[PDB]
Amino acid sequence: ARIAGVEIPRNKRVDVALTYIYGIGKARAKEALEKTGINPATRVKDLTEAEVVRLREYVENTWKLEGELRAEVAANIKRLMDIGCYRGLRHRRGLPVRGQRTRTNARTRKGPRKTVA
Amino acid sequence: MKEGIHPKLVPARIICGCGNVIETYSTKPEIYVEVCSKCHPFYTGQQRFVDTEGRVERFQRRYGDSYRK
Amino acid sequence: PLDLALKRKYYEEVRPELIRRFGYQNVWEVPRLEKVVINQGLGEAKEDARILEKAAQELALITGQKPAVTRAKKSISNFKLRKGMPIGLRVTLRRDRMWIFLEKLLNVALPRIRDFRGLNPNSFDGRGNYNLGLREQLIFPEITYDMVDALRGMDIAVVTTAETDEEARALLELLGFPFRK
RNA sequence: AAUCGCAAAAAGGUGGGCCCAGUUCGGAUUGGGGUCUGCAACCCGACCCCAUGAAGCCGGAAUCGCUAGUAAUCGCGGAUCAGC
RNA sequence: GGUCGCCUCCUAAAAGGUAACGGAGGCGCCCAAAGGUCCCCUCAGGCGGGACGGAAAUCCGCCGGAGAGCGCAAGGGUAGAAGGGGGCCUGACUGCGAGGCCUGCAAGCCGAGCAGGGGCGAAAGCCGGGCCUAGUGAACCGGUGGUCCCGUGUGGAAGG
RNA sequence: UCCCCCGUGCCCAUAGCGGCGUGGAACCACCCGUUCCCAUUCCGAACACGGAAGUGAAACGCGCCAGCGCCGAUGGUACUGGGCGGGCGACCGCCUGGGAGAGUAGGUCGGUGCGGGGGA
RNA sequence: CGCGGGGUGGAGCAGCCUGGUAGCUCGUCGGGCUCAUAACCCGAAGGUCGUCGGUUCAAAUCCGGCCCCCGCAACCA
RNA sequence: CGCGGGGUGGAGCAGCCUGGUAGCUCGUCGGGCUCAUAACCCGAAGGUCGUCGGUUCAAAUCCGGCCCCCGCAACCA
Ligand SMILES: CN(CC[C@H](N)CC(=O)N[C@H]1C=C[C@H](n2ccc(N)nc2=O)O[C@@H]1C(=O)O)C(=N)N
Ligand SMILES: [Mg+2]
Ligand SMILES: [Mg+2]
Ligand SMILES: [Mg+2]
Ligand SMILES: [Mg+2]
Ligand SMILES: [Mg+2]
Ligand SMILES: [Mg+2]
Ligand SMILES: [Mg+2]
Ligand SMILES: [Mg+2]
Ligand SMILES: [Mg+2]
Ligand SMILES: [Mg+2]
Ligand SMILES: [Mg+2]
Ligand SMILES: [Mg+2]
Ligand SMILES: [Mg+2]
Ligand SMILES: [Mg+2]
Ligand SMILES: [Mg+2]
Ligand SMILES: [Mg+2]
Ligand SMILES: [Mg+2]
Ligand SMILES: [Mg+2]
Ligand SMILES: [Mg+2]
Ligand SMILES: [Mg+2]
Ligand SMILES: [Mg+2]
Ligand SMILES: [Mg+2]
Ligand SMILES: [Mg+2]
Ligand SMILES: [Mg+2]
Ligand SMILES: [Mg+2]
Ligand SMILES: [Mg+2]
Ligand SMILES: [Mg+2]
Ligand SMILES: [Mg+2]
Ligand SMILES: [Mg+2]
Ligand SMILES: [Mg+2]
Ligand SMILES: [Mg+2]
Ligand SMILES: [Mg+2]
Ligand SMILES: [Mg+2]
Ligand SMILES: [Mg+2]
Ligand SMILES: [Mg+2]
Ligand SMILES: [Mg+2]
Ligand SMILES: [Mg+2]
Ligand SMILES: [Mg+2]
Ligand SMILES: [Mg+2]
Ligand SMILES: [Mg+2]
Ligand SMILES: [Mg+2]
Ligand SMILES: [Mg+2]
Ligand SMILES: [Mg+2]
Ligand SMILES: [Mg+2]
Ligand SMILES: [Mg+2]
Ligand SMILES: [Mg+2]
Ligand SMILES: [Mg+2]
Ligand SMILES: [Mg+2]
Ligand SMILES: [Mg+2]
Ligand SMILES: [Mg+2]
Ligand SMILES: [Mg+2]
Ligand SMILES: [Mg+2]
Ligand SMILES: [Mg+2]
Ligand SMILES: [Mg+2]
Ligand SMILES: [Mg+2]
Ligand SMILES: [Mg+2]
Ligand SMILES: [Mg+2]
Ligand SMILES: [Mg+2]
Ligand SMILES: [Mg+2]
Ligand SMILES: [Mg+2]
Ligand SMILES: [Mg+2]
Ligand SMILES: [Mg+2]
Ligand SMILES: [Mg+2]
Ligand SMILES: [Zn+2]
Repeated sequence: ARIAGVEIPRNKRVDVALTYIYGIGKARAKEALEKTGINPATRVKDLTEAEVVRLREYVENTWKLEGELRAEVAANIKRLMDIGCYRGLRHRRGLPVRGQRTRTNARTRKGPRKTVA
Repeated sequence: MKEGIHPKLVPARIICGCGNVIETYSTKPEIYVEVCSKCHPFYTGQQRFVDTEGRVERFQRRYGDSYRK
Repeated sequence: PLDLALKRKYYEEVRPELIRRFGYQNVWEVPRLEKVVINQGLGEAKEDARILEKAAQELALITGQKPAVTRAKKSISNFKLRKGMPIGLRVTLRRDRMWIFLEKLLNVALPRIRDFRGLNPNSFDGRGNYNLGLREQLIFPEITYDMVDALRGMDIAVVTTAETDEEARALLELLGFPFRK
């Protein structure tokens, strides 16, 4: 419910609680401590009630997140279908699009071992 | 009004937006926000956010026209 | 009973832009909002959840009224339900709790919904007025993470004197409603 | 080429930080964005940055190595080779 | 082999009645709420409408006289309620019963009104169980509770 | 006594469905409010109450049409109480009295009695 | 209806004439062993001891009996 | 046609009485041991239940028509 799409973790650090948004990591979390100067790592609740708000803004309009970024990564792949490419046909199948090895493993693309007679 | 069971909502300051304490008598004494009627894509403005014109797709990657007709 | 920021908004701003389009030949033929019926419409409170109350008092502290338990039309097999089982939470916000509620949706609650993108405009019925559905509840200003327990979307129905679907469009659109296109 | 080069050996010592959670464990998978080879990178490479942050809370029945600097656990190195 | 009492419908020839090892179905229960009252309310269904959510959970809209519902079979009846909900309640009374319905007998069935004493209602009024039509067993023999009517000379008791 | 209106009875949809109109001084309604009595499995929607600013949009009222529904003959026929003849039969015919259902022509957007409140 | 007895862990029962422990094998998990299905073996979760109301200093062994299964008996107009 | 019982994973059987409640054995596919096959050890897979109506909120279960397995009859004096 909080910022910016859904509520980041209170009682959690103001360097850690960052990555949790659909769009951030400990890599991008350096905008906090270094591009608004935020606390070393003292907690989210711990933060200053006006420092709390100054962080709300500087990452919404700076990057893309949540429902847009979910769709951004998503709607992008629809293109790959509408042309009929080797990356959009193997996604049309739901198989290892980034071209690897599909004999052993390739499970994460495939779901649990279906098993057959 | 049925006497009692309904929350006595006295006029409470909805401290939201960027300069609007959207006053109207809510049963919650005070409110906040981080995304409001103020700053919003469909509420006003083009809202490019930081998403330009579809990332870069496709001829906006430049380094094009190696060929000179 | 009272006088509020949307009630006067519907007053001196909306009544004219409505006589703008359809040029009503009378004071009353002009649209106006009557009923506002919120519906959590549980069924999640089957032959089990007596805790349907701690989800409907939240409905009170967001609508100001106690919601009335709507039961079963009859008995249903695959739905796991008997004629008499509580499966509904209807609160009809009428008169000046309507404006007190409707503004707090539009200005504070409507935007805080995740990935807002207008309002589905075909969802207008035609023979009269309008209504369309939600996804959650804590997006409403009165609550947050610890106060809200289970998640529960809810239905919300407008009942205006909009005899025609076109003139309904205008009434709500001008009143503060953002639409898809 | 005991000249100089690949070369910071890593486990380690030392300061700090986490705080029992699919997590700062875990890095699979994926979208767009880059460097390097080689005519060449759709099948098809390898490295890099963003982000994504999956199964896994210790392994059914069964089954393997090893008797001392050996098991276990660390990094480095050549040969194949443009690259891998 | 099947049947045997009861109710619904048809046969049954527009009164009632009418047979067949004629054609189709049910009953041997149920309800301290499903009852009495007073207040209040209105179906099924169809179309559009909408988070989960559906052909059908719930909420909104416009169209609906009755095709829903009325515990359960069927017919008649039925929303100007007999059906849905709430408040108080216990007439699911005691003593009767003018007059009839049916009828070989015996059973079955309707009941105004009077008396006692209460229920609901402001009151007019309504209540002697359930929308009605099945949910049943004559008499003998005995059990239980009362009454305190007889009690074998007589007061009791036994028995009735 | 004539007319409009309100509250009502009655024939039983010729009354009604729908669309088109017009009526607010009167009377009726919406409308104003929640203080009071009263009131909602939530809501002054309804029931209630104190009102009279708005209005005739809704409803209702008077009316207009006939698309629907509705009512609907005359003529003929089916059938038949009664009386006859006819065929193996399934069944058919004549007399006398009665005589439909559909359908056809057409009718219908109501008709009125009691009191009250306006008009002349 | 009236005399007989209890209704015990999830499935059986000894606690019990004389109250004192919120009871034992099967069943079930983990464990040593097994080649195994097994017996053996060490630790375990299970009582509101049919309930209700009592008798005391608490009760599961002593009562009023609710309860409604087993048992026997006799009657059936 | 008359009565009686039956029809459910591939084979054979429970499940119906008291509806919501699908189990036992085999086998089958996957894996183990084994030189290998069986054995045995570890896992999983598999039935809208004869067929149709229908009762109910809902049917393997209740009900009725029809198809079929099986059992006694159809007395011919
Ligand atoms: C075989 N018997 C015969 C008995 C009689 N006295 C003689 C006799 O023949 N009776 C037979 C007479 C006919 C009778 N029967 C048969 C068919 C029928 N539809 N109806 C009959 O009555 O069945 C009888 C039968 O056989 O027992 C004995 N064991 N006693
Ligand atoms: Mg590019
Ligand atoms: Mg116009
Ligand atoms: Mg969107
Ligand atoms: Mg440390
Ligand atoms: Mg751990
Ligand atoms: Mg997991
Ligand atoms: Mg095992
Ligand atoms: Mg081992
Ligand atoms: Mg016989
Ligand atoms: Mg007679
Ligand atoms: Mg007879
Ligand atoms: Mg239809
Ligand atoms: Mg629909
Ligand atoms: Mg929907
Ligand atoms: Mg939908
Ligand atoms: Mg629907
Ligand atoms: Mg019935
Ligand atoms: Mg009939
Ligand atoms: Mg009928
Ligand atoms: Mg009633
Ligand atoms: Mg009721
Ligand atoms: Mg009273
Ligand atoms: Mg008499
Ligand atoms: Mg008499
Ligand atoms: Mg009487
Ligand atoms: Mg009286
Ligand atoms: Mg009856
Ligand atoms: Mg005695
Ligand atoms: Mg005497
Ligand atoms: Mg004496
Ligand atoms: Mg006596
Ligand atoms: Mg009237
Ligand atoms: Mg008009
Ligand atoms: Mg005026
Ligand atoms: Mg008009
Ligand atoms: Mg009208
Ligand atoms: Mg007139
Ligand atoms: Mg007139
Ligand atoms: Mg006239
Ligand atoms: Mg006239
Ligand atoms: Mg005309
Ligand atoms: Mg005409
Ligand atoms: Mg005409
Ligand atoms: Mg006619
Ligand atoms: Mg004759
Ligand atoms: Mg003749
Ligand atoms: Mg004639
Ligand atoms: Mg004639
Ligand atoms: Mg006059
Ligand atoms: Mg005068
Ligand atoms: Mg015994
Ligand atoms: Mg003792
Ligand atoms: Mg071995
Ligand atoms: Mg005996
Ligand atoms: Mg007996
Ligand atoms: Mg059979
Ligand atoms: Mg079989
Ligand atoms: Mg068995
Ligand atoms: Mg059967
Ligand atoms: Mg079953
Ligand atoms: Mg084992
Ligand atoms: Mg069957
Ligand atoms: Mg035989
Ligand atoms: Zn704002």
